[PDB]
Amino acid sequence: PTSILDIRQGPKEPFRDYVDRFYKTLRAEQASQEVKNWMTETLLVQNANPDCKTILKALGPGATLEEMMTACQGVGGPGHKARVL
Amino acid sequence: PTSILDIRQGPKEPFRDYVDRFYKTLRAEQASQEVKNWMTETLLVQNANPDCKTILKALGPGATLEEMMTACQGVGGPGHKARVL
Amino acid sequence: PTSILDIRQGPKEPFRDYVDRFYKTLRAEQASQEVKNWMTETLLVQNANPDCKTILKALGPGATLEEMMTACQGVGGPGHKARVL
Amino acid sequence: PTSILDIRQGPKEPFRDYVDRFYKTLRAEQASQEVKNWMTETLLVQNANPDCKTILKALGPGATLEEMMTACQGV
Repeated sequence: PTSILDIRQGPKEPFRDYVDRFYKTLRAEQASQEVKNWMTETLLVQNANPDCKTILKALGPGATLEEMMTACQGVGGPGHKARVL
Repeated sequence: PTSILDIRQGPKEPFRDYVDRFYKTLRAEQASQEVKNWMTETLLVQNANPDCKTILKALGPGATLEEMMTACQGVGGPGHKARVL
Repeated sequence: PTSILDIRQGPKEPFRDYVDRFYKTLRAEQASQEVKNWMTETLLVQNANPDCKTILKALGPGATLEEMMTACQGVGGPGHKARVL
Repeated sequence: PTSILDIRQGPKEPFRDYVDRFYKTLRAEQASQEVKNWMTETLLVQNANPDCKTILKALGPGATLEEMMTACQGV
């Protein structure tokens, strides 16, 4: 039985794909709505890989899922590689 | 800055010592009471070491903290620690 | 008193750090050279975290440690640490 | 292809039953006999439940399989 806690973004996994896995598992998770809100607002960010997590934290609290997906969409892409270093 | 999510029982760490570290961080975590309750239900078990995690899950639901402490207490048995300042 | 069998990559532990812990324990393990060879061939992969393990297995046989680190790292990338005392 | 590394004695599992499961997986494990031998000397003890592991460690090196089974047998 796979726990939501076991869903962690892979080292080079696109954020969008991690989000799909996370929400698939979340839909199966036995937890109150309040806990699921904590899972989508906090756990999703905490279990992101170091590349995406840094980006997400800088967005600050209250970012929508859409905003998080926009923010990490470019990770591993040429724009991302080019901007550092 | 340490997240409750990152408090994980070391391979040779006495369960009671891990529980103390877990609750120390939990008290500092900024989450609702309902979320913290879920953390003691689920996250505390998830973050136990392999030797102990299997044992805890086999207890079934609703084990008291001392029953968990007892199930995973090692050289043992029950030990008592002074308060720290 | 850790065994090599106790060395497992944490869910957020950089693979490089895990490899360092693994080889530190390996150098102290009392096993034949053949068994230690097996430990770096198989045990190192088996005790990687689930997301990294899947990636490492998919590499096929004979990957170098460098190849394994690259595979379980993000965009940037290699990190660098001072030698310990 | 379950790994021998994942065969662990349950908290209420009779040691003899765990031994049976261990050796069934071991026969399927692809490793040299010397590695398999290290697995029976070390991994079998490492993956026993905590009380049994404590008992087996106290037995010291070189115990026969039947010594181990007597040591961890239930009542």
